Amino acid sequence: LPGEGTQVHPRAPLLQILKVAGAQEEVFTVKEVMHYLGQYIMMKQLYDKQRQHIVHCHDDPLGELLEVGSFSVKNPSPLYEMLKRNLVIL
Repeated sequence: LPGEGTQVHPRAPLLQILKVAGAQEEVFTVKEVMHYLGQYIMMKQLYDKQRQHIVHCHDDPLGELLEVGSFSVKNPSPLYEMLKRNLVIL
Protein backbone atom coordinates (compact mmCIF):
# COMPACT_ATOMS: atom_id res chain seq x y z
CA LEU A 1 0.00 0.00 0.00
CA PRO A 2 1.13 3.58 -0.82
CA GLY A 3 2.67 6.03 1.64
CA GLU A 4 0.95 8.78 3.62
CA GLY A 5 0.72 11.37 0.86
CA THR A 6 -0.23 9.13 -2.05
CA GLN A 7 -3.90 9.07 -2.99
CA VAL A 8 -6.09 6.08 -3.84
CA HIS A 9 -9.55 5.56 -5.31
CA PRO A 10 -11.63 2.84 -3.61
CA ARG A 11 -13.42 0.31 -5.81
CA ALA A 12 -17.21 0.44 -5.59
CA PRO A 13 -17.81 -2.23 -2.89
CA LEU A 14 -15.31 -0.58 -0.55
CA LEU A 15 -16.43 2.95 -1.38
CA GLN A 16 -19.97 1.93 -0.43
CA ILE A 17 -18.76 0.93 3.02
CA LEU A 18 -16.76 4.13 3.49
CA LYS A 19 -19.91 6.07 2.52
CA VAL A 20 -21.94 4.32 5.22
CA ALA A 21 -19.31 5.55 7.69
CA GLY A 22 -19.86 9.11 6.51
CA ALA A 23 -17.20 9.58 3.83
CA GLN A 24 -18.08 12.24 1.25
CA GLU A 25 -14.81 12.02 -0.68
CA GLU A 26 -14.06 9.78 -3.65
CA VAL A 27 -10.28 10.04 -3.31
CA PHE A 28 -8.42 9.19 -0.11
CA THR A 29 -5.08 8.56 1.50
CA VAL A 30 -4.72 5.06 2.95
CA LYS A 31 -4.89 6.57 6.44
CA GLU A 32 -8.24 8.18 5.63
CA VAL A 33 -9.56 4.87 4.29
CA MET A 34 -8.46 3.24 7.55
CA HIS A 35 -10.18 5.98 9.54
CA TYR A 36 -13.51 5.34 7.85
CA LEU A 37 -13.21 1.55 8.17
CA GLY A 38 -12.73 2.00 11.91
CA GLN A 39 -15.74 4.31 12.00
CA TYR A 40 -17.77 1.68 10.14
CA ILE A 41 -16.86 -1.19 12.48
CA MET A 42 -17.56 1.02 15.48
CA MET A 43 -20.96 2.23 14.22
CA LYS A 44 -22.06 -1.29 13.29
CA GLN A 45 -20.64 -2.66 16.55
CA LEU A 46 -18.90 -5.51 14.75
CA TYR A 47 -16.17 -5.79 17.37
CA ASP A 48 -16.40 -8.55 19.97
CA LYS A 49 -18.06 -7.05 23.06
CA GLN A 50 -15.71 -8.71 25.57
CA ARG A 51 -12.44 -8.88 23.61
CA GLN A 52 -12.58 -5.77 21.50
CA HIS A 53 -9.53 -6.30 19.30
CA ILE A 54 -11.50 -9.09 17.62
CA VAL A 55 -13.93 -8.14 14.85
CA HIS A 56 -16.76 -10.41 13.69
CA CYS A 57 -17.83 -9.55 10.14
CA HIS A 58 -19.41 -12.81 8.97
CA ASP A 59 -22.90 -11.39 8.45
CA ASP A 60 -21.83 -8.00 7.10
CA PRO A 61 -20.84 -6.59 3.67
CA LEU A 62 -17.38 -5.96 5.15
CA GLY A 63 -16.90 -9.70 5.60
CA GLU A 64 -17.63 -10.18 1.89
CA LEU A 65 -14.71 -7.89 1.06
CA LEU A 66 -12.35 -9.35 3.68
CA GLU A 67 -13.32 -12.94 2.76
CA VAL A 68 -13.02 -14.00 6.41
CA GLY A 69 -15.60 -14.32 9.19
CA SER A 70 -13.46 -12.75 11.92
CA PHE A 71 -10.10 -11.05 12.28
CA SER A 72 -7.83 -9.50 14.90
CA VAL A 73 -6.90 -5.81 14.81
CA LYS A 74 -3.49 -7.02 16.01
CA ASN A 75 -3.12 -9.34 12.98
CA PRO A 76 -4.28 -6.93 10.24
CA SER A 77 -2.99 -8.88 7.24
CA PRO A 78 -6.52 -9.71 5.93
CA LEU A 79 -7.37 -6.03 6.06
CA TYR A 80 -4.26 -5.01 4.12
CA GLU A 81 -4.81 -7.70 1.48
CA MET A 82 -8.41 -6.53 1.04
CA LEU A 83 -7.18 -2.96 0.53
CA LYS A 84 -4.68 -4.14 -2.09
CA ARG A 85 -7.59 -5.71 -4.00
CA ASN A 86 -9.87 -2.69 -3.54
CA LEU A 87 -7.68 0.39 -3.94
CA VAL A 88 -6.61 1.99 -7.20
CA ILE A 89 -3.33 3.85 -6.73
CA LEU A 90 -3.41 7.32 -8.29
